[PDB]
Amino acid sequence: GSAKDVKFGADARALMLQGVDLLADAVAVTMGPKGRTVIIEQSWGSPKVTKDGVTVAKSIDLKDKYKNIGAKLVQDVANNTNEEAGDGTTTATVLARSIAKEGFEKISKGANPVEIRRGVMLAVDAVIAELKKQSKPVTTPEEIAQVATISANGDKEIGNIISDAMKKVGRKGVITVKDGKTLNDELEIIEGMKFDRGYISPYFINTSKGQKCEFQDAYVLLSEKKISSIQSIVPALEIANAHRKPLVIIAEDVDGEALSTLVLNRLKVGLQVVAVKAPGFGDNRKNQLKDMAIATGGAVFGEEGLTLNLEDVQPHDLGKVGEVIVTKDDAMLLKGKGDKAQIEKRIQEIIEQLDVTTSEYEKEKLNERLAKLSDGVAVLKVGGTSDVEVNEKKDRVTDALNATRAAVEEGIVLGGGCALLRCIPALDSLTPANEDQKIGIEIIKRTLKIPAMTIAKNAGVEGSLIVEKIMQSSSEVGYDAMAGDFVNMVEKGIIDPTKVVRTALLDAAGVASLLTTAEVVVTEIPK
Amino acid sequence: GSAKDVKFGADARALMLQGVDLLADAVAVTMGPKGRTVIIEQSWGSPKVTKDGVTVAKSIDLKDKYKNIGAKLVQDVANNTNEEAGDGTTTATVLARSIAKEGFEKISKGANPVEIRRGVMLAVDAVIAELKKQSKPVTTPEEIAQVATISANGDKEIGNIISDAMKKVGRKGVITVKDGKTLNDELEIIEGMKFDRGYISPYFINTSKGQKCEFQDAYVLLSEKKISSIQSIVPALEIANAHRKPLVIIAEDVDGEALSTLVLNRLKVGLQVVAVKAPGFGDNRKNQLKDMAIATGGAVFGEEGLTLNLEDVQPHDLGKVGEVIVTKDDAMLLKGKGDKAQIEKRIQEIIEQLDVTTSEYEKEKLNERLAKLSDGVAVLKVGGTSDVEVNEKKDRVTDALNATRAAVEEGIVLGGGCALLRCIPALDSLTPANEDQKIGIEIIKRTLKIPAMTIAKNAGVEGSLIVEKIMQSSSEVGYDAMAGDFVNMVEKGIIDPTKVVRTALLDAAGVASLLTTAEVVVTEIPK
Amino acid sequence: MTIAKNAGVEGSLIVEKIMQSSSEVGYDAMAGDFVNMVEKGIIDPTKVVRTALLDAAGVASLLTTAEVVVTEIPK
Ligand SMILES: Nc1ncnc2c1ncn2[C@@H]1O[C@H](COP(=O)(O)OP(=O)(O)OP(=O)(O)O)[C@@H](O)[C@H]1O
Ligand SMILES: Nc1ncnc2c1ncn2[C@@H]1O[C@H](COP(=O)(O)OP(=O)(O)OP(=O)(O)O)[C@@H](O)[C@H]1O
Ligand SMILES: [K+]
Ligand SMILES: [K+]
Ligand SMILES: [Mg+2]
Ligand SMILES: [Mg+2]
Repeated sequence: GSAKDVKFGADARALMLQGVDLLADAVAVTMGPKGRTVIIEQSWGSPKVTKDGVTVAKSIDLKDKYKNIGAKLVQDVANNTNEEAGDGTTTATVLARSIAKEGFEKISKGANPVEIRRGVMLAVDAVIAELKKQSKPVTTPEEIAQVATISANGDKEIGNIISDAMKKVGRKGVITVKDGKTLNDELEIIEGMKFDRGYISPYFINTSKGQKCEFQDAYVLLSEKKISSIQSIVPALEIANAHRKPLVIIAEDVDGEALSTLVLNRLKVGLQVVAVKAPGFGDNRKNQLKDMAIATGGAVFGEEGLTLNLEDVQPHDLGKVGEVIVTKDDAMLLKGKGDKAQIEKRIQEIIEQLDVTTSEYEKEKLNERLAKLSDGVAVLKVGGTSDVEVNEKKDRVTDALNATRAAVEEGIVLGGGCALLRCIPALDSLTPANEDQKIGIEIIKRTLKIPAMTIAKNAGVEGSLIVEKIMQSSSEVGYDAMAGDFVNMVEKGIIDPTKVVRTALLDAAGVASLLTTAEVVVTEIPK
Repeated sequence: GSAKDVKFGADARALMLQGVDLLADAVAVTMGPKGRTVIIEQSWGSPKVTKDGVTVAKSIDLKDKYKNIGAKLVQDVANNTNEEAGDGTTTATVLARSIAKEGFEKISKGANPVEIRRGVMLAVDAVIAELKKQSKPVTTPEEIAQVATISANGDKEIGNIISDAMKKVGRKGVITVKDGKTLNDELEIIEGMKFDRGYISPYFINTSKGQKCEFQDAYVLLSEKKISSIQSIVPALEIANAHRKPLVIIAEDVDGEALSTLVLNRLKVGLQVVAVKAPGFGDNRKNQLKDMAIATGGAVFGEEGLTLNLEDVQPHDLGKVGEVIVTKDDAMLLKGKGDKAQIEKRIQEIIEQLDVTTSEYEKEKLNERLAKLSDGVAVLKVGGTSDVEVNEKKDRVTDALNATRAAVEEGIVLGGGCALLRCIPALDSLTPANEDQKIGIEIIKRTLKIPAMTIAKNAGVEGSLIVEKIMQSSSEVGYDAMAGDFVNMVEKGIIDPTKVVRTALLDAAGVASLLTTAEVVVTEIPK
Repeated sequence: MTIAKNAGVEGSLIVEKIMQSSSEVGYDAMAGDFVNMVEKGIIDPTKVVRTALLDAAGVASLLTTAEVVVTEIPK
């Protein structure tokens, strides 16, 4: 209903291209090992310093609405590349700018831009097939460290710590990046089963040094219900006292009367016992209690289906652990004595539940729970001096984690834009259906040299000469922009994940070739 | 109430024609196989790229209120054409602009524009009769694929997938378009009775690979009331246990004591049973449960009228399914053992209820029930790399389904604007009553060349020469604007639904010939 | 580079191939081919080339010594 302004043809296309060019010019200065950073003003507090392409793209919106349409479309390109790959957003931005520019240049009266877009998509399918032919799988941890080093802007300590994390918790294990309070990066490996619920009352401490509850070879009592009565807690304590064995009660809550009994027996006679709340929220509580029961070889009490009561407790429905550590804010069970076969069947149940979930929230819960059963999790604390430096480093650590996961998934290709340069002869063998598809294939052929050219231009050299020498060279040779030398790139560890490259190219090509079919732009009149 | 500006005669008509011309110029760039796209800025997020004429029309409003009146009238033309036919909105827009322009040019002191409008409508009736004479019914699935391909801007894959859907679920079956998460379009055929209610308890899972409940040759217990007591659930379980047969309960809800009994008997002794909530939200829920009762051969318990009781359940009161899958979010019943004549009677009851339906929302529910009872539904998932591409493609897929349904309903004619071109000799034989009616007939006669001329102009050639060559050629010969050649259009599959053509012409003609009768325009003074 | 740029090709690649070529080989920008320039008659007067270089170098290298610019305030 609002009044609109309608622009036609080449003027509207040039305004949208101005928006695309401004955003991609801001993004392109961050590409490669000699890329620079972008400072983005925040409404609150300190500005943000970043080398991340989608972060730069998302922070830019233009007053002119025709320019802002092109800026929003390349924002979509960078966001989609970040969503499905976690890396390569700058490459996708510069590819999208190249395709938009070449498509806008090739529009005349006789051109059919929809068929040009068909030719563009056919060329991208050919390039993706050639990239999959060129890809090789990751086999060594050295390749892992090289991928993580390249994706972290040449930082070898980040690559080494990510490779160590994947050596310790597995290549598909749970790795989590968070803030460090020190100057240096730290890797913490959380083994066993550790959850973020501490002890319930501050009267179960037997070790002064950490103000912590310390037991070894202890019974574990699992409860899906709150333990508030005498009759629901006394027989388990009788079993624990008749065996001279410590007891760890993991329940929904132990409050009031059972808590009073526990603290009275702990303080007066010296009964070894501790009470921890049940981690989780809702069905995750029941799932994690069940998993602790399989891992310790115990049984969950007070449940919906089997309905085991806390009055008839046996010595065989209490789990056994080799060590338990309880602190103020967390607890951890170590060396659970559960049946190993039941642990493997529960793990397979977790994997088959992963295979049918797609909400990306309970998927992370299932990954957490699988990691707790199998090998533990890894936490990378990112060190630094200030919050701005820590955040800038965490962007690259997240990029390197995502790229390493991608390289474990789909393999590796040559870095430095060389993998798209070696796909040009695949395009040279295509037979286009008509002239418009030939135009589209040639657009993609010219666009394939753009990442290597941008990396070389950011290094202060003539990018066209670098790309020409790479093309004239043997297939293993490419430009090391950091060293400024033509090297064997696999031997020097300058490699990229295949999935990142194909994702960036496909995401750029679809949106940019849709944009180049436009003839009329309708905007709202700014009030 | 507010202050008004009043304009008279030719100046007001010129301003209204400026509004009409602006909207039609924006819409007309999208017409034909060489049409281009329009980018519409959205208030939120990404802009919308479209080739749909009514979408372009509805997005344009003008600050000048005199121009905005003409813009809203051609918006009405496009919206009415989309509501009746679902396609041909660009054709309707350009026809309306042509009629408005010719009628505005033919207004003098002695002219009677109301009688000119009467001549216009008489000419349109003659053209519609000639179109119905020229129409031929659709007999082959090849014609289905050709219609869907033409309506989807030459996309042969969309035509093939729509033809496959109409092969599998019928030409009058239920076909729904939704988003795909992949690159490519997918066709999913849902057969039998599948509804979006999963299991009530996770403990019913007996197949871990899909985390789902799988049963073969199972009893079905259907209740219109909630099952919550022991006595309402025990006898059916006793019948299921005595017959050595799985039980599937479909109820309003299963909670409380009955759910506890179900999960206890499932976990302890391994009783084959599963409980599912009933689909629907009222009378539709009762109708769907009744439909499942006829489909499986069972009876609905706890209904309002017959009032069957869950205490006295007979084995013949339970339906029989050959197979059933219950997942987390859906359930599906396969090979029900209901009486075929009862299923037929229910089907005719549903068809006659459709015949007496006047809401178009209950029509969807009745068609869904008919599809679940007879042939199943088809889901077209539209693929793409981004939301803007997916939305642009879904516009064309929806257009192709609407055009294919229209072609099934009322037949086909020559595409490319040639069907209206061949109706000119029908206008050449009319005898007008007076000079004003002769003017109106001649307006329609000039207007009948506009769609072919616009299609040829978008292809970059001289439209008038193309139209003259078509009119001088044989009746089967038209212009392939994609190939740029004069061809046999039926043989080349360039065809249109007759309903779309006549709807576009009638909807354009009524509004534009009403608009050309205006002498005074009253607008509000802009505040 | 400027002659190659005006011909619609990439000037740096052209200059690189000329510098990698034999001393008689240069780029016919009208035909878009690497040719023998004396045989094809693409030749220049020596005086014109040296005059253009000297007259550009003197003024431009004097201009690049400037720290302060004084202009009149526009009325
Ligand atoms: N020493 C190097 N020599 C040549 N190319 C290199 C070198 N180090 C990294 N590269 C290349 O630089 C690219 C990485 O650039 P950068 O990380 O700045 O952008 P991106 O991955 O496209 O985007 P973003 O990280 O912002 O999401 C990859 O193609 C990588 O192979
Ligand atoms: N190859 C072709 N040669 C000639 N005419 C063609 C060809 N393909 C399609 N057409 C014609 O183009 C017209 C379809 O144009 P288009 O779908 O852009 O507009 P529309 O149906 O009027 O409106 P909308 O789809 O926006 O609601 C039909 O008349 C169809 O017969
Ligand atoms: K970057
Ligand atoms: K159209
Ligand atoms: Mg990167
Ligand atoms: Mg159409």
